[PDB]
Amino acid sequence: NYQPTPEDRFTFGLWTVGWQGRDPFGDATRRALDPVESVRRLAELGAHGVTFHDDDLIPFGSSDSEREEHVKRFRQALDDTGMKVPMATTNLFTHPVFKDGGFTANDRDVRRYALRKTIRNIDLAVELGAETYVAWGGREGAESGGAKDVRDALDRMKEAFDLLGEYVTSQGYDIRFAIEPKPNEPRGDILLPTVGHALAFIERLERPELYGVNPEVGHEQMAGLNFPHGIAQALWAGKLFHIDLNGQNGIKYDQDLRFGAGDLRAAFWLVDLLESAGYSGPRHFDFKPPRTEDFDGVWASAAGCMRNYLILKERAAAFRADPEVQEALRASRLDELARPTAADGLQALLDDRSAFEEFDVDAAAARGMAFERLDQLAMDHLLGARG
Amino acid sequence: NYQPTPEDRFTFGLWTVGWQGRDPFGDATRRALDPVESVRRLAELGAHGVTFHDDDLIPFGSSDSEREEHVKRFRQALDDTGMKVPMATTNLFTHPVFKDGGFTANDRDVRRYALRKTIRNIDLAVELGAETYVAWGGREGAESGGAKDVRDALDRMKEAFDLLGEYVTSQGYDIRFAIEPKPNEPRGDILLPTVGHALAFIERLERPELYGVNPEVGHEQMAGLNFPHGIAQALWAGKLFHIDLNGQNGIKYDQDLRFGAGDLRAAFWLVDLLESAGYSGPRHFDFKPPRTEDFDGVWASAAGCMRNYLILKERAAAFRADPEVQEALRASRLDELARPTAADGLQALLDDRSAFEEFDVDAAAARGMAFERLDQLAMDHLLGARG
Amino acid sequence: NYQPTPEDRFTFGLWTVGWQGRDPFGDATRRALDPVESVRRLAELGAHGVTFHDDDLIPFGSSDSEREEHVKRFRQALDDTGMKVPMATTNLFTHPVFKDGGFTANDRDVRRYALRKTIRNIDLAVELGAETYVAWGGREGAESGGAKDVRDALDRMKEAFDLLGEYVTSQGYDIRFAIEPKPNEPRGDILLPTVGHALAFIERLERPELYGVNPEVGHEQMAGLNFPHGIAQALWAGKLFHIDLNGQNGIKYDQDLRFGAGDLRAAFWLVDLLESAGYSGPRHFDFKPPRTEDFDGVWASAAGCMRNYLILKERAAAFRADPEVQEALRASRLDELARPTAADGLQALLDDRSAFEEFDVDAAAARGMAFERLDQLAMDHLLGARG
Amino acid sequence: NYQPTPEDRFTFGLWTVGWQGRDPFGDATRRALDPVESVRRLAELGAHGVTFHDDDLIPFGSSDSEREEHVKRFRQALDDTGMKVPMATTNLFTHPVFKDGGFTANDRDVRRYALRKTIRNIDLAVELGAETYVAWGGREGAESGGAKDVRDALDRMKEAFDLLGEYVTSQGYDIRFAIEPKPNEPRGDILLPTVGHALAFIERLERPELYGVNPEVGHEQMAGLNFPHGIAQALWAGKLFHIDLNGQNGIKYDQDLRFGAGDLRAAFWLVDLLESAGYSGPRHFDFKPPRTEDFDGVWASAAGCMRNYLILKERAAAFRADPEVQEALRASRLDELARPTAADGLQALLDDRSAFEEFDVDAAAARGMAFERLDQLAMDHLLGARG
Ligand SMILES: OC[C@H]1O[C@H](O)[C@H](O)[C@@H](O)[C@@H]1O
Ligand SMILES: OC[C@H]1O[C@H](O)[C@H](O)[C@@H](O)[C@@H]1O
Ligand SMILES: OC[C@H]1O[C@H](O)[C@H](O)[C@@H](O)[C@@H]1O
Ligand SMILES: OC[C@H]1O[C@H](O)[C@H](O)[C@@H](O)[C@@H]1O
Ligand SMILES: OC[C@H]1O[C@](O)(CO)[C@@H](O)[C@@H]1O
Ligand SMILES: OC[C@H]1O[C@](O)(CO)[C@@H](O)[C@@H]1O
Ligand SMILES: OC[C@H]1O[C@](O)(CO)[C@@H](O)[C@@H]1O
Ligand SMILES: OC[C@H]1O[C@](O)(CO)[C@@H](O)[C@@H]1O
Ligand SMILES: [Mn+2]
Ligand SMILES: [Mn+2]
Ligand SMILES: [Mn+2]
Ligand SMILES: [Mn+2]
Ligand SMILES: [Mn+2]
Ligand SMILES: [Mn+2]
Ligand SMILES: [Mn+2]
Ligand SMILES: [Mn+2]
Repeated sequence: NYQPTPEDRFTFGLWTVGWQGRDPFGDATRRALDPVESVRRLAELGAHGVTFHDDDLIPFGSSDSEREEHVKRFRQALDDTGMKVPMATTNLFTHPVFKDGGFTANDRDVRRYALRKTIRNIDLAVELGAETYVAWGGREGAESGGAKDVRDALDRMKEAFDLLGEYVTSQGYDIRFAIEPKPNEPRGDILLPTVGHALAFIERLERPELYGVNPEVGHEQMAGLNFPHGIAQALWAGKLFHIDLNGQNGIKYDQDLRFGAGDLRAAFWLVDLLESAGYSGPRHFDFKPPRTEDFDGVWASAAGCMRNYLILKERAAAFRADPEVQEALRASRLDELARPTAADGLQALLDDRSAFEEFDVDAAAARGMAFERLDQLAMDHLLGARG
Repeated sequence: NYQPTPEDRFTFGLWTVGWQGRDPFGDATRRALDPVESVRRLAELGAHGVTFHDDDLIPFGSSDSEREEHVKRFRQALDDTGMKVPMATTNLFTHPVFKDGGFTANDRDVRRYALRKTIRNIDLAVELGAETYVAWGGREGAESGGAKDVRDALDRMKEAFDLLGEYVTSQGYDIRFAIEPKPNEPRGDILLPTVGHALAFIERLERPELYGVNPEVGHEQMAGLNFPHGIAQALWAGKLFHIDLNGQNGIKYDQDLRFGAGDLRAAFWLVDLLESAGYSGPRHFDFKPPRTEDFDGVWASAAGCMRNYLILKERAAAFRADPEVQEALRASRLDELARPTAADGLQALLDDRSAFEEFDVDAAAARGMAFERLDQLAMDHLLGARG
Repeated sequence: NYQPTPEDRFTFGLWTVGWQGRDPFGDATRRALDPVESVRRLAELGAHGVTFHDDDLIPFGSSDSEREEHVKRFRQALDDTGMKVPMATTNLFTHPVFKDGGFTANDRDVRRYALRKTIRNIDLAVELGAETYVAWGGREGAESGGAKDVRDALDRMKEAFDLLGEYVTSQGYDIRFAIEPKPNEPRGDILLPTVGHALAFIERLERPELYGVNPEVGHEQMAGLNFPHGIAQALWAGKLFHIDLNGQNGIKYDQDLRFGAGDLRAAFWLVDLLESAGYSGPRHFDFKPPRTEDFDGVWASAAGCMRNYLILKERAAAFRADPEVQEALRASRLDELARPTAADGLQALLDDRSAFEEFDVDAAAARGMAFERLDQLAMDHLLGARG
Repeated sequence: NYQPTPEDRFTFGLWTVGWQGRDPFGDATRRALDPVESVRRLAELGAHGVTFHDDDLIPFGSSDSEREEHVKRFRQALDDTGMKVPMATTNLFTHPVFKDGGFTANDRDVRRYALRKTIRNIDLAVELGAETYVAWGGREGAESGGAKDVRDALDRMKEAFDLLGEYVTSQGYDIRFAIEPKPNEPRGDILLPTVGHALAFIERLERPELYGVNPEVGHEQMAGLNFPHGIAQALWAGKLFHIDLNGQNGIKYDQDLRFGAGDLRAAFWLVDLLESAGYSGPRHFDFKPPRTEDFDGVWASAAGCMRNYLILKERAAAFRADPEVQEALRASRLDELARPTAADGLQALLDDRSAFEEFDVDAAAARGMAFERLDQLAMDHLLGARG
C-alpha cells in the first residue's frame, strides 16, 4: 500500500536530495549528485517532478555554451523519464555579493544585478514548462536595527516584484510568482517573515493577481504558528499557489526534516485541509536528508516523504467519511459555523431582541462544545485505532 | 527631566492599573479600583487619557439606569481632570458565553450576541469622543484541529467586521477600527495571529479604509518576531491606527511588563521609528503591574512606562542628530537603499550591461557593509556613553 | 481494546478534572466538583488513584473539625472504590501571601509559614498512604533581575528541603520528595527551571537519596527541550520518582492538554522509554480539560489520556518486537553504543594505533548511520501501517 | 573612557574573529586569517589572550613537523605580544567522521578516535599554559528518537570524561575541564542541553572536582532561559570555571552576536552578578562578526564586545553603590532573603505559633514587594538617567 505514482504530483527540489551535508559546523558528508542522476532516481521512486534554483542546474559563472549543455542534458533526462518541472526559483543567497540581500540590498548595483539574474532564469523556467516561479528572500533582512530602514526596503521589494510582473506580462508568459516566507535564518530577522506578512504585501503590488504564497511547514513553525491555520488563510484569500512540505521540531534552526516527521498531528490536519479544499498544485518536498545518512538513506528519506503523505491522506479521508465523526461535527456545531451570522442584514439584527435583550446568556454558556470527544475521534483515526 | 505632560499623548487602559492580580494560579492581590480614582491618579502622573472595555466601565448585566450613572460619574472625572478617551473596545472574552469566541463562535446565536454587545459600545465610545475602536479576538481560535474550520471562521470574521463597518457608515460616525493581533493565549492558537495576518485580512473587507491594526509589543514577541519591523510594515501600508506599548521577555505567556522592560533594544528601535515616521496617535500602555506590587507599586510602574518612553525618545533623537551617525549611515549605504533600483524602467535595465554582463561581482562582494560600527554607535547613544 | 484497569496505575490530580475553567482572561465555565464525586467518576473510568494539594481537599482556613470531616468523607470514597492516593503536594501558590514565593519569599515570616503548611500536609499524606510528596515551586522566581538574589534564594531553597528531610527522617516516615520543574509562568522565570537544574540542585541537599524529580511533559517543552531525553537523564541518575503526563503544543503558556495531544511523536518515544526501562511508578495525568467542555467533555478528556497511553504502549511494544526493527537497530549500531568505549583501560587506549595513528578516518566517515530508515519503521509502527 | 587593558582579562577564540562567514546558505565572505595576525590585532585592541580548538591552530591532518612549525610560530606571536592562552578545546564536530558524535558516536571506533584526538590536544594546551580545557559536545545528540539510546549515550559520555580525568591525574597536569552546554544545532537535540543538565551530569563523574561548566549567553537563551539565573546556580555550586560571552535575540539559530547586543538587560544583570560574586576567570567572547562585515568590521565588532562589558560594569557598580538603591533593596527585603529561615532548627520552628497558628496571613499578603520601583532604579542606572 502507499506506493506513490506520478498522478499524486509529488515533487522534489534538486537541492533536497542533492544536499551534501555541509552545515554551519561541519563539512560535507556526501558527494555532489549530478542533476540527471537525481531525476532518474526520483522517477523510479514515483515522483512527478523536480524543481531547481538557477545555480543548482547551471554552475554559477558558466559560459553561454556550458549553460546550453547543462540544460540539454537535463532536458534529455526529463524526456527519458517523463518527469516535469512545475516550479523554478533563483539563488539570491549563496554568493557573497548577496550578503545584504538581493532585491533589498543597500547597494543599488546589487539590486539591479539580482533583478537581471532573476529575469534570465524566468526565461529558462518558461522554456522548461514551469507554471510557478518562487522567490525566497533569505538574505533580505538585518542583524541590527540601524542597518535597514524597513519602509525603504519594502519600497525596494515592491519595486522588484512590480518589475518582474511587468516583464512576464510584456513577454506574454503564463507563469505566476509565489513568495516563500521565513522568519529568520540566515539573517537575524527576514522581511515578510510569515504567510500573513507576505499576503499583506502582495495586496500592494501593481498586479496582485500574479502573486501568491509558497508557505513551508517548518518556516511557520519557527515562529510557533499553526501551519494549517496559515494555509487556511492563504486558501481563503485564493493565494495558495504552491507549498513546501517538510517537518520541524519547534522553534529552532530550520531543520527541513522529512515530511511527517516533526509535528505529526499538524501534518494530519494539513493533509486533511489540502485534500478537503481540493488543492491541485504540486506536493513539493523541501527537505534535507540528515547528514548522518549515506545515499541509501537519502532515497529512503525521500521515499518516506511520499509514504507519509499517502498514509495521512488515507487517515484523514477515513476521519471525514466516518458517520460517527459526522455526528460529532454536528454536536460541536461546525455546521453552524458555516452559516451566516446575519444574512437577515444589519437592521434585522438590530431589531432582533433574541440577539440581545432577551438572549439567555447563561443557557448558551452552559452548553459544552464537545471538542475533546471530536479530537479523540481524530486521534483514533490517525493512529488506526478505530476498534 | 523626563516628566510627562498631556501633550506627549500617553494613555492607559482602565484594566492596566486596575488589574487586581488574579492569574491562572492565584487569587487577587489588590482590591478593585474605581475608574474615577484611576482617572484622577493617572491625570496627576501626567497622562493624556484613558481607554476602556465596556465591562471595565459598566459592570456586566447593569440596568439602563445603573449604566447611566456609571457613565455620568466617569464623565465628571474626565471633565474635572481634562483627560480624554481616544479609544474604546469590547470585552468579548471574559464571560463564559464567549468560551468558543465572539465573532467566530460555532454557535450562531453567540455570534449575533457578540455583534449586538459590540454595537452598543460603539455608540458609547462615539459619545465619549473615541476616534479608534479596538477589536481583540482573544477567544477566536482553537485548541484542536477539528474544532474550527478556519475558512468558515474567516468568513464569519469578515461578516462581523463588514456589518460593523455598515453600522458606523450608516450612523455617520467618525470612528475607525483597529484589529489587535495575538498569536495564542487564552486559546491554543488565535486567528489572525500576527500583524501580517491582520493586515492581509483587512484587504478582503468591504471597506478596507475603515480598518487598521493595533499591534502590541509583547504579542509579536510571543511569536519571536521583530516588533519594529512589523510596525514598519504597518506604517508602510498606512494602517498603524493605534499601538499598545509594553515589555515581554521572549516566547512565553503574555507578560505585559511595563514599557522599556523586556527587550530594551527593541524599545529603542521602536521609539526611533515612531518618532521618525511622525506617528501622531496615542502612546497607549497595555501593561499589568506585577501582582507582587501594592498600590504604590502600581503608580510607580505606570510612571515608569512614560519615563522610559521619554528617555528612549531623547536617545533616539541624539542618535539621528549625531553627524558621526549620519556619516555612518552613508558608509552603510542607507542613502542608496532609499533610491529607486530602476527608475530608468525595465527596458533600460535589460539593456544595461553594467547590471549583469559587465557587473564585477567580486568587487561588489568585497565591500563591507559597516553595520557593526553603526550598531555600536547606536549602543553608545542608548547607554549615554558618547564620551 | 485499550480499556484501562487499576493495574495500569493511571492516576489523576483532583485539580485536573476539577478545574473550573478560570483562565487569566475569563471566568469559570464549570461548577466546582466535590472530591468524592471525582473519586467515584475516576474509579468508574478505570483509574488507579488520585493525588491532591492540601487546599484541593480541605478549604483553606478550615477549622480542625471541618478538616476532620473533609478527610473522613474522602477516605470513605477511597474505601468504597478501591482508589489509592500515591502522591500528595502542597498549594504554595494560590493565596496572596505566596505572591513572592513560599520557600524563597524575601519575607522570612512567609518562608516559615510555607514550611509549617507543608509539614502539616506531609502528616496527612502519610496517613492516606502516599509514597511521594511533590513540590512545585510555582512562585519561586522573579519578574525583574534585582528582586531576587539567586544564590541566596538557592540557600533558602536548600534550607527548606533539608528541614523537610530532617522532619521525615525524625518521624520515621516512608515518603520521598519529588521536585517538579517548570521554566516560567506564573513568575517570569522560575527557579530550577528544568529537570537538569532540579537534578543538579538535589545533589547539594544534606540527604540526596530522599529527593528525586517529578518532570512534566509540557514543562520541559515550554523550554523547547526533548522530554524523552530529559526523562532518560533522570532514569540514568536513578531519580525518576514520579511523572506528570500531558500534552503541549510548543513554547507558549502551560496548556496542560490531554496526554497524547501536543507532540504525538514525543509521546510515543516517552512511552517506549518508560516501558523499556521498567518505570514502575504511577502514570499520573496533570491535564486541564479545556474550558470549552461541559462535564461530559471532562470525562471524555480524562478517558482519552488513558486510552492514548495504552495505544502508544501497544505500538512501542510492536516496534521493539519487530525483527526488521531489531535488524535496523544493529544496522545503525545501537548495539555498539551500549558497549564500552575502552574497557581495556586508558593505557591500552593510548597504545592502540588503530585508534589514531592508523585509524582510517575516511572509511569511517563514509559509513551511513541508516537512521532515516529506522525512523520510518518507527513512524509506520506508530501509525499502524506495517502493510 | 572604556578602554580595555590586559588586566580586564578579555579573551577571544581564534575562530571568532577568524570566522570566514560561511553559513548554511552561503559561501565565505572573508579570507582566512593567520592565527599570528589575529594574536597581534587582538593584542593591539587590549585583549588579554586567545583560545583555540586543535584544528584552528594546526590544520587537520598535519604531519608532526608541520605541527611543530605551526605551534612555534604561534608561540613567537604570544611572546612578542604578551598574550596568554587560558583555555583550549578540541574540534570534535567539523570532520565528517564526527557526524554522529565524538564521545557518544554509535560506532565504537569513532569514540576511541575522539578520545585520542582530545588527549593529544590536552598535552598541547598544558604546554601553552591553559588552565581550562572546554568540551562542547556539538554532535552528541540525535534528529530522531530511535537513533540514540540516551542512557547508553550518557554511560559513554561519563566513560569518556572519566578517562580524561584519569589521564590528567596520571600526568600530574594542573588543568580542569569545563562542559559547554547547548540545547540544539547542529543536532536536532544535543545531550546535556543546558547548564542544569551539565551540572547534574558532573556529579556522577568519578572525580567531580575536576569538572565545571562553560555556559554561553546565547545557548541558554536558545531555550528561553534566564542566563543570569543559570550562572547564579553554577556559582552556587562552585562550578563556574569559564564563561562564553555574546548576544542572542531569542529562540532561534545560534547567532553569536557581539556581547551587549541581543538581550541588553540580561547583559547588565550578568555583569552585575559576575562582578558582585568576584568571578576571577577570563571574560571570554565567543562571537561571530556578521558576514556583512569586512576586516575593519571584524575589529570594530571585537572592540565593541569589550567596550560593552566595561560600560555595563560601570553602570552595575553605580547601581549597587547608590544609597537610594541600597534603601530600595531593604524595602524589597533582599536583606531578609539572605537570612536563614530557621536557624533556630526544626523543633523550634514546629513550636513557633507565630509561624502558623497565630501567623496573620492577610497582613503579610497586603505588604507590597516594591520591586517595580527597584527595577526602575536599575533601568535609570543602566541608561545613565539618574537626573
Ligand atoms: O525558494 C527555494 C528554496 O530556496 C532555499 O533552498 C531555501 O532554503 C528553501 O526554503 C526555499 O524553498
Ligand atoms: O483589546 C483590548 C485589550 O483587551 C484585553 O485586555 C487584552 O488582554 C489586551 O491585549 C487588549 O489590548
Ligand atoms: O505540584 C502539583 C501541581 O501543582 C500545580 O497544579 C501545577 O500547575 C502542576 O504542574 C503541579 O504538577
Ligand atoms: O567549545 C568551543 C567552541 O566550539 C565551537 O566553536 C562552538 O560553536 C562554540 O560555542 C564553543 O564555545
Ligand atoms: O525613499 C523614501 C523613504 O525615505 C526614508 O525616510 C529613508 O530615510 C523611508 O523611511 C521612506 O520609505
Ligand atoms: O460556508 C462555506 C464553507 O463551508 C466549508 O466547506 C464548511 O465545511 C468551508 O471550509 C467554506 O468557507
Ligand atoms: O547569606 C549570604 C548570601 O549573601 C549574598 O551576598 C546576599 O547579598 C548572597 O549572594 C550569598 O549566598
Ligand atoms: O549497556 C547497558 C545499557 O543497555 C541499554 O538497555 C541499551 O539497550 C541501555 O538503555 C543501558 O544504559
Ligand atoms: Mn526550511
Ligand atoms: Mn522552502
Ligand atoms: Mn499582552
Ligand atoms: Mn493589548
Ligand atoms: Mn503544566
Ligand atoms: Mn504538573
Ligand atoms: Mn553560540
Ligand atoms: Mn561557545
